[PDB]
Amino acid sequence: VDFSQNRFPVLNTAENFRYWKDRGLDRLLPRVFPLKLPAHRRVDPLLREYIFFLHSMDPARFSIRKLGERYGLKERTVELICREFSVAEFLRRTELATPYTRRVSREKAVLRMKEALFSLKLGYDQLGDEDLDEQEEHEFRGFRSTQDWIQRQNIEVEMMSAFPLPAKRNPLPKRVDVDVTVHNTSKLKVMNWIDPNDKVVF
Amino acid sequence: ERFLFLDEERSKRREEREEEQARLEEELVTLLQRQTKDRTSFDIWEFDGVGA
Amino acid sequence: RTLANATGQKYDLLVAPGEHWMHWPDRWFRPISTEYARMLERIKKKRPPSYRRGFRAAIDEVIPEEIRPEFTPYTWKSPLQKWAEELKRKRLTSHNVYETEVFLHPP
Amino acid sequence: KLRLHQERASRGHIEYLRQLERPPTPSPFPLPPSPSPSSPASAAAAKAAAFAEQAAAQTPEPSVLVRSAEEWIKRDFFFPLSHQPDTATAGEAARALERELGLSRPQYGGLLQQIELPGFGEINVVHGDLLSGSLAADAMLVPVPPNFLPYRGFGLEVLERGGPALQKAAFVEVKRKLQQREVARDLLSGQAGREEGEGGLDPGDLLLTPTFGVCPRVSLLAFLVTPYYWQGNSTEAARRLRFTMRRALDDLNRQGPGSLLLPFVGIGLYGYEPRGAAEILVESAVEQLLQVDAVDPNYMLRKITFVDRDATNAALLAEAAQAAKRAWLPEHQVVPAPVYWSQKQRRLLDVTDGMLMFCRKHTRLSFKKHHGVIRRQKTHYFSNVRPFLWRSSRVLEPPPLLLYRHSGKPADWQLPARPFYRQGVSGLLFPPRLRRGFPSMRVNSKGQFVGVNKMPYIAEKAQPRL
Amino acid sequence: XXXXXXXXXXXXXXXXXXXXXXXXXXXXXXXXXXXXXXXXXXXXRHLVRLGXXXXXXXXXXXXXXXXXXXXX
Amino acid sequence: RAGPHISPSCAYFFPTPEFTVTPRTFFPLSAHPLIRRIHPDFDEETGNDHNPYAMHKLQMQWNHSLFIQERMQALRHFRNVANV
Amino acid sequence: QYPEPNALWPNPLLHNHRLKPFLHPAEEADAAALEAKQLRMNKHRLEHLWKFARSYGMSWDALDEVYIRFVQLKRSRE
Amino acid sequence: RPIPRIFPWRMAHNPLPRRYPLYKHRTLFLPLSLPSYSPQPAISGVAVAPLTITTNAAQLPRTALLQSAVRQLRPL
Amino acid sequence: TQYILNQLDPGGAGRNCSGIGRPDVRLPLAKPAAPS
Repeated sequence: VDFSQNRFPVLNTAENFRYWKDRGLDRLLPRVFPLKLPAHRRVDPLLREYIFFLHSMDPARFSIRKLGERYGLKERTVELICREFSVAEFLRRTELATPYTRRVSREKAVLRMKEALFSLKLGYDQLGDEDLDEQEEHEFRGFRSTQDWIQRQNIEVEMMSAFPLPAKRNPLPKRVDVDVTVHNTSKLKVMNWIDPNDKVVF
Repeated sequence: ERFLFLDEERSKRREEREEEQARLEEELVTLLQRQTKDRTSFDIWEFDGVGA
Repeated sequence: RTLANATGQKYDLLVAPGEHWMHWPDRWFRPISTEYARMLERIKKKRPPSYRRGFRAAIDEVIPEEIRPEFTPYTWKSPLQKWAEELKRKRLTSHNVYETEVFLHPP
Repeated sequence: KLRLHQERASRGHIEYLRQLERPPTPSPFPLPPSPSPSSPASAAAAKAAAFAEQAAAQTPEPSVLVRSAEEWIKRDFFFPLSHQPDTATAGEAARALERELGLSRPQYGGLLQQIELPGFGEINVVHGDLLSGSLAADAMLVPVPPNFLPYRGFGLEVLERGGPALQKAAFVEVKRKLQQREVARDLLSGQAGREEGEGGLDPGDLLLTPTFGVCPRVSLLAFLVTPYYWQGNSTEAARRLRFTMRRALDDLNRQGPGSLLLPFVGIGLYGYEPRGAAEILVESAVEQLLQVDAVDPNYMLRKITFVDRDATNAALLAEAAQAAKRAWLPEHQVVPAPVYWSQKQRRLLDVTDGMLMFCRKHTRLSFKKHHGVIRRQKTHYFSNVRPFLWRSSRVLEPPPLLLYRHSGKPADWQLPARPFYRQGVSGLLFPPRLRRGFPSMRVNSKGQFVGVNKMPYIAEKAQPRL
Repeated sequence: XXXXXXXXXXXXXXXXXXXXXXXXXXXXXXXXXXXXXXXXXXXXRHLVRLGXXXXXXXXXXXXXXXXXXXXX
Repeated sequence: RAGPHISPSCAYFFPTPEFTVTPRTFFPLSAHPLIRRIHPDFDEETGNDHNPYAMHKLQMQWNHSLFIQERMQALRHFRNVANV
Repeated sequence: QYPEPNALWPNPLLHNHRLKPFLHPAEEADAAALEAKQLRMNKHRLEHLWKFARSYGMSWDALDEVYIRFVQLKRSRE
Repeated sequence: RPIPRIFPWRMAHNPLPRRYPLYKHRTLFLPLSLPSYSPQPAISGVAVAPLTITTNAAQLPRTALLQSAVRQLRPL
Repeated sequence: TQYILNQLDPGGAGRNCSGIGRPDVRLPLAKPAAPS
């Protein structure tokens, strides 16, 4: 079972960092991985209609946050569900287009096919499975996640001591310009250009 | 809400009130499933959107 | 590993800190018999248990057991959540799972 | 309160400064060892370096205009860089502007927020001490674990203060509840057998007891069985608290008390997130005061006061109450300005069949017919990008302006600023010293600020790129 | 007596007779020198004793079960 | 508590002249948040792997510069005791 | 004012119900005064309920049960 | 003619995909790295102190949002 | 023990853990003992 010179049986190791990821000639095997689908397209359409009804009826009592809390979804997912259902209902009731005549992009057509096959195989979910407020979990999320961009280093070289070491110089947040609208009407939009470095503010 | 303490003198139970509510709801549902302008009167009726 | 062994210092990958130098001492995991446990409890001097550092320490030797707490009904669970969880547990524990049928409409 | 465009622009500037401000965090500097592990010269250099670095960490730096270029270069090469550059902070001018605007102008703040539902009651959010601070209430709600034997927290403190009498009363009530549950369970088993022919309290369970002289502001203590946060997902952890608060408030309303003092339920022993818990607490209070569920309303509870001792938690509760006002009260409802104006000019159109002839196309799908690969990079930059760049800083589209739905005037609360960072990096170890802190100005030999005529450098803000 | 021995993050021991004094001292410390966290094994067993006294009928069964589990 | 008095100056380092075992860490202390977090003495409340206030006194105690200054001042006072 | 088209509106039943005036329940001076005061307070409370709420007298759990029964009927038909 | 929108991350090229698979899921990731390297005390009870370098700034966690909210409430 | 448990499954205030080490959670021990 291989050898380790030190005892640290955890999942946070270079060996276990990206677990199951090929590290030899098997990197050239054409493996098939599960396809990703949106939650607002995974949940059942009847659940979508129910959420849309609740929100379009009482957006205060049936808030986006409350709907997501009850049905195990995210606020963005609930918003997308409501927008899509409202668009579809508007089109259907105004008799502008059927669900199979609205011109869409190739990507959205492929997404529709993906969800159709997902429902035919596994069936639509009857409840949401997302999390309302994602957690601070150590996971690989692309090459950008594997390094300290500010320090420009992937490895923290440090000495061994039993006593405190000098603290690291902390970064200072970048002071970038922003535009903040201050007065908008049907004719004119006025926004204040802010320079966060200007010392005399008045 | 309209009546409240005006007609709540008779109401003196909880389970019986729930049963009466159920009976009223059933009656109203059956009625639904069957098939002047004086603001101070009960004869004001606005049939907006009511038709075939 | 080569650099750290040669130098005696820490060369830590940020996605895996302590991977190469962290070693939990074997003095932590030294099992003891019952008689020697009694003798050690007698010889040692007790220390008050600190809640902050002492909490979450009620564990012992474990044996595998299958659980499924994703479908355990509770009072706070909503009716729709209960319905969905019940259907999911029936599907998962069904005897027809692991049945691969290439044809949707079988002969 | 601000009614001037200038005042609201200053408010937005202050908010962005709030975003960008980070208070200083001095740290101890280790004492250099005084056995020498190196040569004596190295040891002396180490001592000097340690003291110099501590001084650099603990001292701030003024703007460029105070000194000359050569002085700054000499300082840069002779001293460790200071941890608090002049560009780091906002400034006394910004602080004074905030004080004048009232945004930031003897231990407890007091009533921080209040929702008034005329005809239904009031929900207050207060920074105050429930126990040591005990302007009136009937029942005080105390969260407890299902076993009712807290090991640390507000529940344990309240039980300790009450003493053996309150402990015995609560235990007697718990025993009665358990016996009733056992009797009901036995009856259920008997009835199951007739048709054929758990354990412990649950979340939302309420126990009312006399105060025994714990909180003179109230005459009743309502111990409530609350959930924990660790179980399952965060959605479950919050569904538990929402269910608990609904049940607790409904039961207390049926009990009768018209005034309630409530701490921040969920936080502390039970490990909830204050930001996510405050919304649930305030929304549950509003819904119960409105009696949304009841078909036969029971208007008994009319005053609910969320009292907290921590400034941060009280402020979070106030923010939740403000959001609740925005959601419920028609006066405080807000809408993006484009939507507001479009709906104000809203019109009903009559679309016929012949008016949609060219709203439909021959192709079922849409895709980009040309790739975005630039044939000549510099020519493209000169012809189609550079001429429209009137500033070298990168700024995003502003967040929409929120207007009150009823009136149309700008809302006192507006969306936060949206800064942009290249590649997502939002920090610099060594920020350059800038002259644009006092733009178009310099300091004359007399010691006074004077104007400067000079063609602006178009690429000044893109060096380094931000 | 009451001894507030401080091995780390100073802690204290209460005997249900000095609980008032312990609370007063904790409040005084929190007012004067904040962030000096003090934790004491105050009233866990103290509440347990009164709970057992109130539930003496079922406390016997609970203690019997606890003894059986400990023996096992 | 019956014997010879100890100098008041001792109170800073040794509030009790009784020998007692002071707990010590067994893993290196880092200045990096992650290496600190993996430490066994890491505290989520404060985020630090030690007590800086107590470690300051420990560093002062284990330092020859302070001790040698104290000893030389004591020697000068002892010499002045020759006059008085 | 009549709400714009949404999930709940237009609604002739609720519209007419709200249109109907505040009828009466069916010494003497005191009884009549108390009845008038209660009618006025009820009108005020009902107006403020209209102000602060767009759906009441129902349980989210009850709506969930209705949805569950509807979907179960669909599944049985399927 | 209106002046065209210029997005500060694709000012000149507009990458788009040109290689199979043409419609795979692409997720925006903005590194958060380590905004501070010093011990961060807990806010109320939440740890706050960082535990990973892989956090995404477009998918901010609970405690980071809590810090962002506390900063906007600081008195200054 | 708590340190190792936290390393294996991070948890605490504001976190969702398995509660394995909690005194008020059931575990599949081989030799049954008092829950404590």
